[PDB]
Amino acid sequence: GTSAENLTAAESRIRDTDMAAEMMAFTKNNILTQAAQSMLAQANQQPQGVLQLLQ
Amino acid sequence: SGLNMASKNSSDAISLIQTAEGGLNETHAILQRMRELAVQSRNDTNDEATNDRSNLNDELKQLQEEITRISSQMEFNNKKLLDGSQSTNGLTFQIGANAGQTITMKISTM
Amino acid sequence: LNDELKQLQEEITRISSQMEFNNKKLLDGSQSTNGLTFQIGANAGQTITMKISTMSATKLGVDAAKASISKGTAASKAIKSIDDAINTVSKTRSALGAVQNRLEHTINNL
Amino acid sequence: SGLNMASKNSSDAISLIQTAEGGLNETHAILQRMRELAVQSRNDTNDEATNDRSNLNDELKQLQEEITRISSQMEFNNKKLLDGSQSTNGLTFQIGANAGQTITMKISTMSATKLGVDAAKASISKGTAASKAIKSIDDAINTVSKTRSALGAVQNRLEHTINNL
Amino acid sequence: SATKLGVDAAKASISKGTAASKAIKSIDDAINTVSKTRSALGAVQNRLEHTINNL
Amino acid sequence: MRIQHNIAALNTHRNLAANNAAASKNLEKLSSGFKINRAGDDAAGLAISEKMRGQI
Repeated sequence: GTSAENLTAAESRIRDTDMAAEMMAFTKNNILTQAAQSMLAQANQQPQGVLQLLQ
Repeated sequence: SGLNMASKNSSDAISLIQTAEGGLNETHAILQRMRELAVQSRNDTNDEATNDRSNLNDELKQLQEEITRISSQMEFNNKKLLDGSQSTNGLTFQIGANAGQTITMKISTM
Repeated sequence: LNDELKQLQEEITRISSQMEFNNKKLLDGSQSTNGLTFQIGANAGQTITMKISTMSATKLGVDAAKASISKGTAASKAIKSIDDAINTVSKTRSALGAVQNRLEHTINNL
Repeated sequence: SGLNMASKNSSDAISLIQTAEGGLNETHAILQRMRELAVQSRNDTNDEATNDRSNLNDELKQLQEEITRISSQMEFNNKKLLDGSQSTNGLTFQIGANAGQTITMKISTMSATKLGVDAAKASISKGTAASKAIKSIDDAINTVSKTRSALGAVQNRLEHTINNL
Repeated sequence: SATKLGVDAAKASISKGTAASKAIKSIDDAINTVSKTRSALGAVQNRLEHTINNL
Repeated sequence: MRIQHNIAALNTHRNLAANNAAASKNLEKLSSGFKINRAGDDAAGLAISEKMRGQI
């Protein structure tokens, strides 16, 4: 029983994930995704030099 | 990256050490039982003729087989610990990002 | 982990000898002999020479012949070897970025 | 155009490799179950007379049919992977615009016969045979872990390749 | 059925004292046989679970 | 230079794709409850976990 509990703890620490750290990373990546979305929406509007030609 | 991996390695070493200590707790227990058996066997109320002490010797022999079994059937990640494998050179844990930031450890035959 | 390391060493060599600009191998040692010359002026002699070193695993002492992690001992040397390689490639990147920043000012003046 | 198509090809290779790894995860699982069954069969509380071990052997035979089934019924785009088809020459991925910018890969046969766990050498009818079956199952688990590592390395390489492309 | 397992009334009466002797053994054999069949079914169930995961 | 190609948008698209991929990996790790779902996640540790599960 003692050995099984100790090895279970070891295997948990090796393979299982901490919820808090992954939550942090996921929120960070979502915020970065939104930022890149807005930046791309701006960059698509940036090349508008049609007022050179017409008037 | 090195510091985080060293934290991981230190936790792994803690797990290994906990395994060995848990192994030795039962050694303590059965040693206490063996001492109790010897103190009882030591008295002259018991007869060798009618097999009073040979039953305590049966008990003692089984506990000696168990104290040897715990020694040479304990392992962490397929690594015998309490046999004398690590008493020759020792287990080295990397507890630092850079090279040489190590600690050596040794466990005797039990 | 050695499987992983060998694949990453094949990739570090692949990036070296499969990089090209206009059918011109850059990170192999082709330009380390004489160098690339850019004409940044109207008249003759208004040039700048540049050189790029070989950035393969053999040159940086991290190829599998000297950076295996089969053992525990070899990883000790591998850590230092990898640190030296990181510093060297940082140096080369700095050398490139300096010429880039120079060429910007040159374009403004032109 | 070559670099973009090579990025596409690298992603396709990643998909293939993910398929094979997902195939081998269940191999791991049923191997664990088989080891548990053997360790239980190994004890002398169980009787051959009243069919205690033959039911665990029923279970074991079904799991051996499943470990073979996963091997020779896995496919990506009508391409058998875990049979030994690619162990002869190997799958070649073009990860570059020009000619020769390739990587070769190989996948071994992962059936019960190759791993020494088929019913001809891993029965648990007796108490003695379970002794060998435990070690046989451990060897098989280690081998399939090795193969999974070999696949994941190429996956991680292809990721960096895609970034560079 | 009872006929297949040798426990039908034509061979497992307990009218007498002697017939109960055979009936006990007959019932034991039947219990073992139906346990065997249940094991055979459960094996296929456990296989199909892994199959579903892989699919 | 001006119209036919817009390189800033290409770079932004690259970074957006990378961020989406990382978020998807994190979602996988959170739903599964395990840090190692593939061997590409971690090779040395998958084997250790399997051996430890067998021992348990």
